[PDB]
Amino acid sequence: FQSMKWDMPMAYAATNFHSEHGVIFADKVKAYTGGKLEITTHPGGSLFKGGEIKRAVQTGQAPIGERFMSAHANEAPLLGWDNLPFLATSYEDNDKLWAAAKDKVNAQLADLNLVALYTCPWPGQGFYFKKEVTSSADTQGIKFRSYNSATATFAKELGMLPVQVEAAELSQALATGVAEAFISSGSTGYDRKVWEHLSHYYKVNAWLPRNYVIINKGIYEGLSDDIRSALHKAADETGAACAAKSAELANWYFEQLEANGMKVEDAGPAFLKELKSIGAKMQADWLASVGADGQAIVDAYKKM
Ligand SMILES: O=C1CC[C@@H](C(=O)O)N1
Ligand SMILES: [Cl-]
Repeated sequence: FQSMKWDMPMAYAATNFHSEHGVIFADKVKAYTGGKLEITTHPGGSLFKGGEIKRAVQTGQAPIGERFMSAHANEAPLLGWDNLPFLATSYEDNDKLWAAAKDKVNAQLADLNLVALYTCPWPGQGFYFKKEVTSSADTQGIKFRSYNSATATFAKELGMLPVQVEAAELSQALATGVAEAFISSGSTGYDRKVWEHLSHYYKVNAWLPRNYVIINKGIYEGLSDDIRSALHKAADETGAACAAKSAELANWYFEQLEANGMKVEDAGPAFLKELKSIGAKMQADWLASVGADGQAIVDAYKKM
């Protein structure tokens, strides 16, 4: 029996729900192609690290992969749509925002030699610290782990000192004092056992950024018709299942952080007001960088 074999690099822990859904996707592709396409995922950055996956897929070093594409918004600012703070703070609203951004993002991805087969939101983003934080007076000079330009910008507005670290390297960065604070979901704090190093999480749910499963555009264009439709069928089903799993686990992760000794609370009123002011500035900066396209996306979203 003849079959194509593809390696699919992914950046997050093997037991993170995104990675598990990569395997679900591969199983569906194998079934729906009658065995003709067998995908093996490589989670945890074990084949290509997170910072390498986009280029690997663009050049065909890997045919398919998963990447958190807002970590490439410096090259393509439209990819920052999913880090606009306080714009879409629920799963339902994030789906509407993706619906408003999809055509423009698909066009931008094509210009980068990529096709996104499915995407999936992480849970809402909040702040991890090693101490109580009630205002930006408490955050001045704290070393911070960013995961993209938007989180680095947010950190700088709070007077923190950001450096980018991929999730697979986050535990060691915390253990060695590279950072004492970061923005992420409850999911990544759990997967990286961050209670070993930090004490507080503030549940802001400021945005729901997405992973994307991307395929090399030349490979996609050259696939047999049946293989291509099977990939899309598998992708649609996986994207639905992954987003359901993400939402089902969101609050469970918080309970796990608490069970391991962390203080998990909403941001205080003074702190939240600062975060919302910074978020408005970041949304204005994004709109200036993307221009009319950004105005169109936000308007289309608000009409839904
Ligand atoms: O919730 C999230 C967003 C990206 C990823 C991270 O911290 O790297 N976890
Ligand atoms: Cl569970």
